[PDB]
Amino acid sequence: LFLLRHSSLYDSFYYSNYVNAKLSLWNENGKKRLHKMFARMGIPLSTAQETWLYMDHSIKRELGIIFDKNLDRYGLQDIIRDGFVRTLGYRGSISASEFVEALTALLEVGNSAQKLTNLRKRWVSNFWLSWDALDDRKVELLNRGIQLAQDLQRAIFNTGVAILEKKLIKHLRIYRLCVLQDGPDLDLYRNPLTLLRLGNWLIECCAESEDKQLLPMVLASIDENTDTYLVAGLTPRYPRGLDTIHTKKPILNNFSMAFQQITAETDAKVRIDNFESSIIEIRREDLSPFLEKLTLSGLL
Amino acid sequence: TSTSPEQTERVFQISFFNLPTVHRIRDIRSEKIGSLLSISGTVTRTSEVRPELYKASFTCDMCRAIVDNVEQSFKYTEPTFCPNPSCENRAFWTLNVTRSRFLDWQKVRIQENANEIPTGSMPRTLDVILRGDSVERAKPGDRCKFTGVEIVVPDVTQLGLPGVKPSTTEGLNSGVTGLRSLGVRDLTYKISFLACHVISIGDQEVFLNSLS
Amino acid sequence: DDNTEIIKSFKNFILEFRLDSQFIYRDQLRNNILVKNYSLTVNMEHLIGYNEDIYKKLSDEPSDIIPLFETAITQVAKRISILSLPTFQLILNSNANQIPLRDLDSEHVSKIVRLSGIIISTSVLSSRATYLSIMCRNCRHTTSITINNFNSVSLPRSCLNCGPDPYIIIHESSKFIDQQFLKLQEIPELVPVGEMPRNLTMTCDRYLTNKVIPGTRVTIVGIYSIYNSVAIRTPYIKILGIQSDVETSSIWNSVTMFTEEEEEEFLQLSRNPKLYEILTNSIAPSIFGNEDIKKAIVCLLMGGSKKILPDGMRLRGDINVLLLGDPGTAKSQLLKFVEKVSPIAVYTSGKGSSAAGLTASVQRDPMTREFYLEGGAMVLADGGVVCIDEFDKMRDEDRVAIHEAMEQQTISIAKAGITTVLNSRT
Amino acid sequence: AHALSPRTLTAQHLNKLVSVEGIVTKTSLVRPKLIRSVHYAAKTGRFHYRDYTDATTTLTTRIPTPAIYPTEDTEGNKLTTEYGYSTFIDHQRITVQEMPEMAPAGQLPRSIDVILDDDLVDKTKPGDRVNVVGVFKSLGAGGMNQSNSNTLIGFKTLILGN
Amino acid sequence: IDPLREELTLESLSNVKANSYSEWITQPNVSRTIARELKSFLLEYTDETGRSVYGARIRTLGEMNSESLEVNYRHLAESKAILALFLAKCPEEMLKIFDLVAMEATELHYPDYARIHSEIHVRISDFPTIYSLRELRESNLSSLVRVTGVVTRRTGVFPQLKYVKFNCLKCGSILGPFFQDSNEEIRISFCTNCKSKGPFRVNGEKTVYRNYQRVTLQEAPGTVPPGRLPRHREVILLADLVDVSKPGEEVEVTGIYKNNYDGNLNAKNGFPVFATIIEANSIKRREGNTANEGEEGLDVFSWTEEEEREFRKISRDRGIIDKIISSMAPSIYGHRDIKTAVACSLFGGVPKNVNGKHSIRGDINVLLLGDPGTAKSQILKYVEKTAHRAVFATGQGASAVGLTASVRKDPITKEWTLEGGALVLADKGVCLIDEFDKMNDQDRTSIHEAMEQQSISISKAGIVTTLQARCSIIAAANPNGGRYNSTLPLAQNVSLTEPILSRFDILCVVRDLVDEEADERLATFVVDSHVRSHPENNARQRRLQRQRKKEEEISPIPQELLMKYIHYARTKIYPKLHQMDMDKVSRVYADLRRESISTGSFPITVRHLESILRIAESFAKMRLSEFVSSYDLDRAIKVVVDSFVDAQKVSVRRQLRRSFAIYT
DNA sequence: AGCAGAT
DNA sequence: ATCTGCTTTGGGTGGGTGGGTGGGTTGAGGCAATT
Ligand SMILES: Nc1ncnc2c1ncn2[C@@H]1O[C@H](COP(=O)(O)OP(=O)(O)OP(=O)(O)O)[C@@H](O)[C@H]1O
Ligand SMILES: Nc1ncnc2c1ncn2[C@@H]1O[C@H](COP(=O)(O)OP(=O)(O)O)[C@@H](O)[C@H]1O
Ligand SMILES: [Mg+2]
Ligand SMILES: [Mg+2]
Ligand SMILES: [Zn+2]
Ligand SMILES: [Zn+2]
Ligand SMILES: [Zn+2]
Repeated sequence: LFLLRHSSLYDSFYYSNYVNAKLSLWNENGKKRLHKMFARMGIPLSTAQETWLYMDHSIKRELGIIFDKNLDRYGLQDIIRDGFVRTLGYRGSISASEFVEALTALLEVGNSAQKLTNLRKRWVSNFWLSWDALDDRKVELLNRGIQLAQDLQRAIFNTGVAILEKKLIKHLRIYRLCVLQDGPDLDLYRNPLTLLRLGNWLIECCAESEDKQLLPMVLASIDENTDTYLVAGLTPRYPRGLDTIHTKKPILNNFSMAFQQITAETDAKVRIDNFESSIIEIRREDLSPFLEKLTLSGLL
Repeated sequence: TSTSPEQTERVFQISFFNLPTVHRIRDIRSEKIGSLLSISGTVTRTSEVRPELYKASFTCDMCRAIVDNVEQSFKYTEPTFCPNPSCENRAFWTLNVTRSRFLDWQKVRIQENANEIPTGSMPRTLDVILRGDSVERAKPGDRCKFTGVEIVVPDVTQLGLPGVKPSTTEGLNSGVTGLRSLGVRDLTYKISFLACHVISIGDQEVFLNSLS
Repeated sequence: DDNTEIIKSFKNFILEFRLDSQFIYRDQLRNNILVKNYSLTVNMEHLIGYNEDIYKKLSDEPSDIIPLFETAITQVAKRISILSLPTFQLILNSNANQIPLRDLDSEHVSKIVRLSGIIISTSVLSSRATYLSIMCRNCRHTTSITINNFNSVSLPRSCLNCGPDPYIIIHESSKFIDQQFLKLQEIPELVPVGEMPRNLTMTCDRYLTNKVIPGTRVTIVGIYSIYNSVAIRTPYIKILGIQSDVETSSIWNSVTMFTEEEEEEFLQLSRNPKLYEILTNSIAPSIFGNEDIKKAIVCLLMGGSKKILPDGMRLRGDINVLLLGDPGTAKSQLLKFVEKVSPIAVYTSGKGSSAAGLTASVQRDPMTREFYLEGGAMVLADGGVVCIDEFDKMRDEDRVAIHEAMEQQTISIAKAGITTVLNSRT
Repeated sequence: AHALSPRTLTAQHLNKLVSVEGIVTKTSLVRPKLIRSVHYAAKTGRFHYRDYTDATTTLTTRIPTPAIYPTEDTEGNKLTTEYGYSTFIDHQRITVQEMPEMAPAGQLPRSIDVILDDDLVDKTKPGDRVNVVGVFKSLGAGGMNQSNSNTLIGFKTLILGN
Repeated sequence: IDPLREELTLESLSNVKANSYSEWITQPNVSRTIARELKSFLLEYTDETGRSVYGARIRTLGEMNSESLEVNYRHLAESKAILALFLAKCPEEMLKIFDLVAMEATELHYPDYARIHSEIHVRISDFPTIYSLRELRESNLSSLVRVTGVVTRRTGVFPQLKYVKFNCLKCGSILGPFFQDSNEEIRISFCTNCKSKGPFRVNGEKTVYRNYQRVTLQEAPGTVPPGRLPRHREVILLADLVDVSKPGEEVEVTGIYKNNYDGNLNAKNGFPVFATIIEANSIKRREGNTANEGEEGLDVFSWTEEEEREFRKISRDRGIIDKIISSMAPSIYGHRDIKTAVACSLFGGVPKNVNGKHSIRGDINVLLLGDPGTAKSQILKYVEKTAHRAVFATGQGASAVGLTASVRKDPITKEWTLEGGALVLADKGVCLIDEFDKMNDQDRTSIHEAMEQQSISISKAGIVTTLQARCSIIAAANPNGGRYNSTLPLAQNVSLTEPILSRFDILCVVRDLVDEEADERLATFVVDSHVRSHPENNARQRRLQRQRKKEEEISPIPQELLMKYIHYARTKIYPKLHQMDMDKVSRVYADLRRESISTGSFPITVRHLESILRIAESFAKMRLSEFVSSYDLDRAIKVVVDSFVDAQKVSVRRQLRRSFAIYT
């Protein structure tokens, strides 16, 4: 669940990749199903929306019992897990997953070639905020990171809703494609980390499920300030928590090889300087030829 | 369909009309109290129909006994002696609205007709009480002809009511006293009426059936 | 029995709570006793962190445990300030979700709640008893009573022959505290469809009195309780904390509520070479053009300076602005923004107003049958700005009723015996 | 620090000598107040007397004395009140209001009730600016008697002027 | 076998073996049988479709965390007649049993629902017999009744004691809790143990409270005989029913007619007359729905889970945006522009608060300025019928404070208070003003602030407050001289001024011109309509089928389904502008301004630039689409540009139409 | 204090 | 025959689930109809 101990029990379910994948919360039927689940579990809607610290303690203590019988019915059974929780005397206890989420959020939104250099300098600056957040003498930074993480997850949810409602995902035979051109919050996705966050959200919902064949996905976003795309190939993922011989085998990311081959062959003007070779930059007018050649390559 | 359990006894009413003479409001005196006569006047105000307690039925608070057919005077009345020999309750009862019988009740205010008013004189007024099916038969502004019994209604506040504290003529309207219920207070009276009859002086298949 | 253990538990929180190397509550208490502020503000997130059991008791039965946390505070204060002092007040801070004013019902009786609203009226301070000295009419026996202001108390009915109610209070030996009443209205946006805004009565004690003025948005932590005035009770909220965005205390008295760190920010901003441009651009960011009107609004918000000459004449220091123009110009939007930026402001429509609605009105108290004065828009906006929209729809008389309050900044009344000259500097 | 105004008078100042400044807005009518009554027993040929006290005629709390004149002596003799030898004093109540120009921003001025007895009875009229010295007190049971079911009303307060 | 656990059968339940129905129902075995039968009815009842009604009604109940299960009287009457009879005659005990059984049925679906709400209240929906407040008699006492009236006075919500516990003053023993009857107080005179005549103190360690409210019902002016005074009764609304009804609204109250002893009434009348009240069991808002009386349920604008799985098939089809326009007042022959404007106003735009500092209106206002016999008032009446909350006002029958809000002195507290007017009653609704041009100027100028800011500001008698009036205005007016003069500009043909005109998003000018072919079609349609509406032209099923067949001829979508669809779209859908041709809108706005520079032309301001976007959002909403499409913006631009062109004079109309042909 | 009731 | 107990005047130190056909009556302010 997304930041269980720093938000309401409702928000943790609402803004969770797995829950949204298994319930399709992006449409009204999903919200109805989630409300049905909460009603069945015996948690009043007012109680669930209350923040974690002040929630009624009977339900907080019984959460393990209430979750275990109820979750299997809705297909959300794998939410149950064992993790690491660290407490400093008389302070709130925080888990490893939420700490990592706070650090990542601080990295992402903590705060021609000239603008690119400026953006990279800003990210290098954010590195030190995230590094400071690792010291127990700096807890305000960690709280600031949790707040920013909640904001970022809300924005990613809205963008994914806009993508899925419009059916912007084109299902080709070699891969899936999704290009953003006029979104409301398109300034956010210049950072590779936020773009990968949105990519993971999409990969889990309506791509991991639906009993569809595993197909790699390409996600691209535009920024008017520089008139270029930030393409990002993403590896497919097997259904979560489904141990199997085929699931045991790992899946590699071949987009680096194909991207390099196409860039060398075509006069792409692609930038392949990012450490993650699957992420490049393309000019506004080269994406169509690039994707045509990608489809015709067959090495994806 | 089903066997109805609630078949109580009808509460009949006798209505008389066509009396030899009709009296004006100004001609009502105290010699005719308790007698049957007709009067004429133009209605001016009508109250709302309320349920009036007729045959109250109580239950003893201690031995759970029952008392039925407790005739009601002008004020709320309760039994004074339980029918259970072992019981000692005398002044403790609880009403039972399931077994109690209520009658409809409306208060109509009438005043003498304009043509009968002596010139430059304020009108006289009276309060008429209707019951049963004679309710809502008089609308304000109508010129009706009631037929009932002229009665006198005591000031129930003095007589002693549960939960009520007791309490033109420059102090000369002194009532009668000395009654057991009236400790040191007096009982004053009013002239009223109890009408049993009211007369107001002032689709193809269905229509055909009406005609002779 | 259990009371002593509860008191012991809350005393150990004030003496053992450290988040790093500073005892937050022990030091807060000493610093408060040094300036004669007998209270302690405790954050409920810190109590949920020390021992969750103490929070469970304080939230399960608030009007029984809060009185036992006050005596613990008093004992610790005596231990810390006196080398071998009234009962200390406990002010609470919480981050729990706010319940809408109209969602408070039977399910929240005798529970700690957080809510927001607008203060519409404040009462004259009353005096509540905290330590009575009593005596008997017949045998003249002396005794004392101690009262906490948390209701679920009266003089003894039988003496300690002496008839019923034999005790009379000895006033010159008793001690009292301050009590105030407030009316809280729900925020205009929260109101449901087609409903008038609803009120709620509130009471505050000691150091929570004289903290708000009518017309200011506040956040309240308190206890939703009931008092009998048949089988129905009139609800009310017993305030345990007040938080507001307006420094009313600074506005009524001197300069206050600005930290040196906050004050340093203001000086730094003032040193900006182009503060005028920033302020002009900051007004109505969503309205295009109209730069001159925005500069005029900046000047109006800033105000001039008022002078009192030796002979007594006073010179107005406020600026009045009129916007005449064609439809669609965004005058109403500018007025609605100015109402929202100014520390004190009232938005009124000239059509839905009256001479008494503005200025002040004479009202009769139904109980005492005595006339008193209630302030209108220009009194409620005193020290701020009044936004009179639809100024052309106002009637001639209601408009004429504004000349003196606009120029002389006073509201002369001579009605129903009441004769005064209020102050309206708007 | 006891120089105050009707707005600054709070429960902390009760049972203390204070000086208050403001405008006189109201003034009740002057009515005599009974303090001592003297009677004569014709048969015994000796005078008797009785002393009455109230909450506003003295600074120390005493048992209330109803104003009923004694009628029978201790031994049962008839008593005739001697009004010419009894003692009555005048009594008036005024209200002092805070100066309007000294009020806070957006608050109407407040007022306090004052009692003047004997020679201080008619020294002020409405519309006068006064400085009153007296003792700040409280009266009554203030809802502690079971008759009043409010449970949220305070005590009455006022100043006995000197 | 324990005798107390034995049960009878239904036919054995029909034959009564007691002296009263209450005593018959209260018996153990009879109560067990009644509870079993009610549970069977809830579980097994199936409508025509064949799917359980109350299983779905319980599922939705749990979804919303509500504590009220609405039961139709007709369903119970058909399934079990004897139980319906018992509920009609002895409502208290029957309702108690039905609440217990309903809680047991709800717990069937949600095993732990007792942790959300302890009890579930059954609400009766359609009682066949309707009384007035004049027709209530003694025979109706202690029996279920259904009455109508106007809520003239309301009280605040007070927490009432559900159980009262008493303790002896002398003995000190504490008597057990006793149920509290809202109608009258409960007192204990004879103590079981102490047996002391003295009063017992009221005290309790712990109690559970319930909401309590009282309203004064008054006879609606429509039903009271003309010229007579109206009767009134008092209704007691217990928890979950408080604040459902508001002052100045019509309502249909189902409840129990109860009487109790009143000493003061006996003292004033002189006879032992009791006081009567109604214990509400359900409320149905009858305001502005005089033409929807032919409909089941306590809400006629609400949906099942199956009716909104189809409001979403109807809406994917390609021409819903135009089958909706067709279904607007189908009994009116032509006037396509008027119907389009009415549909746009009904669906309305999306309000938006930019950064919490800028407020932008999100509702569409329409003005019909036409000739005498051109079906304007009929359109207004139809809009009144269809809207969720509507109020109808006529020119000189409305006042400045009748609209908006007024200030009165409460008769009880003798203190100034605030009352809501038409626009408050039309919050999130429509205010329909007829004879708009004959209004008083003072009354007309009152709605200026409400028509744009969506709020009413009152400064009167010490009250300084701002209300919310989120209402759209559809006004009908008559041009100067009674007939539109197409040779003159619009400004000369109406007496309104620029500020009021600029607040109307759509202006529809209607003209009556004698064209023989046009007269031929209109007369044919009108005569066919009069033939169709003639009164002469299972029983309920047959009536519904014939009504459906008659309705299908002129309306592609059923009117009731259309009402539910409009309500659903206005509640759940908030379209957002993401992808739009900015240049197109900017260029049409500039063209409109330049062409409107002419003297006497219809005013053009930024309000109309925003009206274009509002209409586009409305069109997107008509399709239940979450994003505004290019086609919607094109259609909105066409609507605005046409409405602008039609208002021009004859001389320049051809030139204007040629110039603007690009966008239409 | 006068009058209304229980032992 | 004695002991136990409630309630006034009229008034806000009973109230507004008792109301204004049970009395406490001028002053101000808002609204419709009259102009
Ligand atoms: N820059 C702007 N200039 C003008 N109007 C704007 C601007 N931005 C938004 N608006 C719109 O202005 C409308 C508000 O009306 P506005 O305040 O302009 O009227 P007004 O001219 O003051 O009043 P009236 O038309 O009654 O004379 C809102 O719909 C808002 O969307
Ligand atoms: N286009 C039309 N289609 C159907 N009926 C019409 C049409 N125009 C007028 N009518 C008829 O006119 C009558 C209503 O006139 P109305 O609209 O009240 O006049 P006004 O426009 O002055 O309010 C109705 O009976 C209606 O049948
Ligand atoms: Mg405006
Ligand atoms: Mg018409
Ligand atoms: Zn008995
Ligand atoms: Zn004693
Ligand atoms: Zn007992």
